[PDB]
Amino acid sequence: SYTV
Amino acid sequence: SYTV
Amino acid sequence: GAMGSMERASLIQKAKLAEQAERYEDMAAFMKGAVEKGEELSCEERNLLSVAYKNVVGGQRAAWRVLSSIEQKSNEEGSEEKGPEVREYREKVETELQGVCDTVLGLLDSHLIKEAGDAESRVFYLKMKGDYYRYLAEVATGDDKKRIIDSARSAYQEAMDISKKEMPPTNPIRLGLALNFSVFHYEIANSPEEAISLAKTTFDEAMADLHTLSEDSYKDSTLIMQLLRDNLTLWT
Amino acid sequence: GAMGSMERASLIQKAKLAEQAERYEDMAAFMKGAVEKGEELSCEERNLLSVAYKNVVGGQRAAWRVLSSIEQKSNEEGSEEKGPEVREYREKVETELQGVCDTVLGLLDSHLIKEAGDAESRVFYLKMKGDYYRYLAEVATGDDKKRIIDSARSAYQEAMDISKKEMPPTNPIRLGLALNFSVFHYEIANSPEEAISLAKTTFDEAMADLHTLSEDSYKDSTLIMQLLRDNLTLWT
Ligand SMILES: [Ca+2]
Ligand SMILES: [Ca+2]
Ligand SMILES: [Mg+2]
Ligand SMILES: [Mg+2]
Ligand SMILES: [Mg+2]
Ligand SMILES: [Mg+2]
Ligand SMILES: [Mg+2]
Ligand SMILES: [Mg+2]
Repeated sequence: SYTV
Repeated sequence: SYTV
Repeated sequence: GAMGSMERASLIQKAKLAEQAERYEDMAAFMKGAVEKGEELSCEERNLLSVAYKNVVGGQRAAWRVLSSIEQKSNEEGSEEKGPEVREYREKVETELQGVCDTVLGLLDSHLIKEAGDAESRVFYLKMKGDYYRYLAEVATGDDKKRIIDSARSAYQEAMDISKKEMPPTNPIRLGLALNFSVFHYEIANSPEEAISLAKTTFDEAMADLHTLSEDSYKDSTLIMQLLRDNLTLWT
Repeated sequence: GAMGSMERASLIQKAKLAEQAERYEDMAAFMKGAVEKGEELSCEERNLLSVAYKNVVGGQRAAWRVLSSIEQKSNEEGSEEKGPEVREYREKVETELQGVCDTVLGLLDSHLIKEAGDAESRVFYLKMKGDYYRYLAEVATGDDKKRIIDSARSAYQEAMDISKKEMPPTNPIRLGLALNFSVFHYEIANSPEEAISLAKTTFDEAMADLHTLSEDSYKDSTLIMQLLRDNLTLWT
């Protein structure tokens, strides 16, 4: 998954 | 330059 | 601390040099030294701190996943016994990762969060607290795993509550917080429906607020909205 | 040494795990521990040692070049004075780089080279000695710069002399040694004509020997021959  |  | 004799401004200058040189361990040590001067951090300085530790812990997480996968294959039926070395080395990387998370959480607790009064700083630091408890949760397997998970949840929830009250739905900190909390739901809390609902609602409410923004704020906001959509595409 | 209590075989196993996880600092510490067990290294083990330190020093060299370029721009006419921080941080990275080179050169001197009797090991270690003196030369600016350069030259020359006598012209160690010695001529010794002559002669003599090789040896040899050609294209 994409996180920042 | 290229080295190995 | 080894940075106690260096000027705060010099530490910030060198953190920026270290970023240019992709020396993120150095960058993190410099920013830790700057935090330990005791003064609050500006917006730029907060983002130097987060960039530095995100890169350090990101490398550790990637390495831990490689080693964990090797370890799991070694414990399948038919795999030859190879001794304790895989477990030992995975534990070594895991302990270093936990140490970095504890360092960051220590800086937030002493004393970044308690002095942060503006929404932009308080939400930023609480998101960080949620993030680094999330990374601890990724490797947790013991009797405190539930408490680590709830510590992440609690930090994210407080950050969400403030961000809803004090920031517009397009604020990049609010958006990145919602992004990461949705991933917490999907990957940590076994709550994929909550993850999907949060991502969708966050995206839709940001979309409806884009008309208020300048071109440059529009770019900042839509970049994070795309990550919400990328996750939704993975999850649905 | 911190690895003194770990089995040699365990150190090698963990070096391989660290490579898979791209943890090259760990990989280097494990291989240093293996060397310090005192036994000679097999072909595979020599290449684990070189891979590990090549990646570590490669990152340091890249960072040093970024910082050196910033420092040089800061000393141009019209650039604003920014204080000692750029020089200080470049010096910090430079000193760490020199420490890694000294560590590798220390392992070769105590006692890898003196026990290496076969051509494949002796040429490998002498190439390494030339390489790490070359990296010291890249950052040298003082009264020992000429002696550092001659130390690199001397190691490369001994390796070349043995490789010509004992290895076929397609041997990958011989080819990589000639590649790197030619770069030494071009980048360190201010001898571009010697660099070009060595690269061309090495390539042509390898070409004429390819017919003796199996498919797999052909692949190994032609890969390094392509690097000789890539340098010649840059240089001519
Ligand atoms: Ca001061
Ligand atoms: Ca033993
Ligand atoms: Mg200090
Ligand atoms: Mg553990
Ligand atoms: Mg459903
Ligand atoms: Mg030990
Ligand atoms: Mg120096
Ligand atoms: Mg000429």
